[PDB]
Amino acid sequence: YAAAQLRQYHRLTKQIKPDMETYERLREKHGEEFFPTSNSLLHGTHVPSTEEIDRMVIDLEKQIEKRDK
Amino acid sequence: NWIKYAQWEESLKEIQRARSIYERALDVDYRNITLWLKYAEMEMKNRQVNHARNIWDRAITTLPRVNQFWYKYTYMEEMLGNVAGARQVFERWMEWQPEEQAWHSYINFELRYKEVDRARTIYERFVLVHPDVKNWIKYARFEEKHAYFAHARKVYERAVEFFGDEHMDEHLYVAFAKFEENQKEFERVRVIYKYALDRISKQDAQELFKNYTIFEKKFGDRRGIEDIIVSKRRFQYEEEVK
Amino acid sequence: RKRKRGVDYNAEIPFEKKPALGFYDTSEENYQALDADFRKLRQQDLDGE
Amino acid sequence: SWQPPNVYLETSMGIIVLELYWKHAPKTCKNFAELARRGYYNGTKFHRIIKDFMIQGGDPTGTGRGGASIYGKQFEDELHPDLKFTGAGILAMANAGPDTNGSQFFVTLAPTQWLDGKHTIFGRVCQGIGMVNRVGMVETNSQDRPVDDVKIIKAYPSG
Amino acid sequence: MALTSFLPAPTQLSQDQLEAEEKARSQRSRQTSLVSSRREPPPYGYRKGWIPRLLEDFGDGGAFPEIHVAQYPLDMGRKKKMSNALAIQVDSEGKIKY
Repeated sequence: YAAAQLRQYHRLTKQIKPDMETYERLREKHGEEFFPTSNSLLHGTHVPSTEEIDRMVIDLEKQIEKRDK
Repeated sequence: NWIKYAQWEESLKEIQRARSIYERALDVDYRNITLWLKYAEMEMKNRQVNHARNIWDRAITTLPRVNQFWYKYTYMEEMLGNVAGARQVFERWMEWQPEEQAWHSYINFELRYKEVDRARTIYERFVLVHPDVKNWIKYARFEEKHAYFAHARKVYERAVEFFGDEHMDEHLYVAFAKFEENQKEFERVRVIYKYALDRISKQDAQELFKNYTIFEKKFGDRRGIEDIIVSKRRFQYEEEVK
Repeated sequence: RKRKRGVDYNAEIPFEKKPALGFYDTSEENYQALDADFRKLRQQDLDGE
Repeated sequence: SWQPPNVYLETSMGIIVLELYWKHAPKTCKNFAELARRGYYNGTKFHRIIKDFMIQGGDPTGTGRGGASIYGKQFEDELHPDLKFTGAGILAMANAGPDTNGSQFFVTLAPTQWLDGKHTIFGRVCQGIGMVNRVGMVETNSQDRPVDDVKIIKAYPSG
Repeated sequence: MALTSFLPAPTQLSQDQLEAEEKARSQRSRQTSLVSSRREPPPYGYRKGWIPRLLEDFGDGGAFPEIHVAQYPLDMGRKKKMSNALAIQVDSEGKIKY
């Protein structure tokens, strides 16, 4: 199951890859935050925007739609 | 049976009842991987991101070896663009020293965002946790591709120091010969091949010989090319004679 | 009704073990109630195909 | 009778630096710097931490009953009409009543109004205020005692 | 025995390496030139007449008792909503107590 999941993972990560703009926009303004360690206090404070959540749900469906086959 | 009941409440959108079914089901067999997945999926769909976070965070503490949870959690943060938060999940994962493939996912994460110098530092940590010849070649070729040859050589020098007194794989020396070939240090290349040929048996060293004989076909004189080939043939004919 | 068990599952969440709760606040976020639509829904539609 | 600059705390969690007003309460400041100088806080802990109120700290007994001074167990107050308990991160001398101050300070976490009736302010925190909040997020009990040790490692009356 | 004793020390460098050594050294120097976030100014030392109003003014933080305005560094001391999150508690000098 691991290997097919890995193949899935390689497939999913390559499809998110063209979204460079949101990364580039974030990196300047959030560069003071962009590099945290495991002990940094950022965990528990991140409130994502609704549109990002929407993108996740749609992409989850794409995983399900593959899983359907 | 629990999953069927929870999915039926999910169809009725009675999320507060569905939540309680999953929690009660964990009390009977918390180790069932598929149970955690179904619970976390249901919260994500309904945009209840903070509920899903609490489910993932509980899951990695109780079941650290279930690799699938880590991948899915990062995948949530990556889709949300929380590149910072994703790292924290990755960093806490590396504390447990997971399997090789996990590291490569973390390496590729930095590589997707072109953070070459960070990828280097992770490579150094990775090679120390997983001291396998394959990882050293990967690291060395990485520096080589970006033309940081002063770094790449040191990686090769440390590799032949580390393995050389314990085990000697031809794979490293063929790679390191190609480095000095790019450096055009043909004298260094010949030293590398001789050092390998004097210790590795001629019957395993055929691919060693094959690259070397091609190497001499690129830059060596015809006399030098024939002698290395004749000595190989002499060994072959001696095997025929034996 | 002359029974000691049954009708209790309609009054409340029967065995409400709460979700565990920590590091993210989530007393705030809450969910849209079920769209009823009692002019098209059927017994076959709730169970599914 | 010399006037050192800013006092470096070196807690278990990190560094915190206190600023002290030689303008308004010099006697407490000399006392606080001297106890920091001799090493009277090296190993004392934040024994009483009330969430969103204050952090009482500094006692070799660790009880919240102990402490002496360089004058001996007591000295007067310096209830100055300028300093007012306003916001988090004020440093102040913990009290047991009128004109009785030992060697227990407390760093404050919220605006408090009844406090400046009966306590002496001398100080405010100026370096790594978030680390104070991390001390603020420490597990408590019925008597508001930490489970782990939040102790001050070393202290320097630097400059 | 390692090739570091069988290969000469890097006194052997082709012209391509000479150019590449200067290029690789400069590339390291260029990648660290990203200064990132320029941080806030510290407050004034002779605080007469100054009043902090923004979060920026605090800089390093801490409230000023000699300035008679209600201060809330890092939103501390403000009346918080009923949050059900248990405190993100951190041990003495270790990692966050998950």
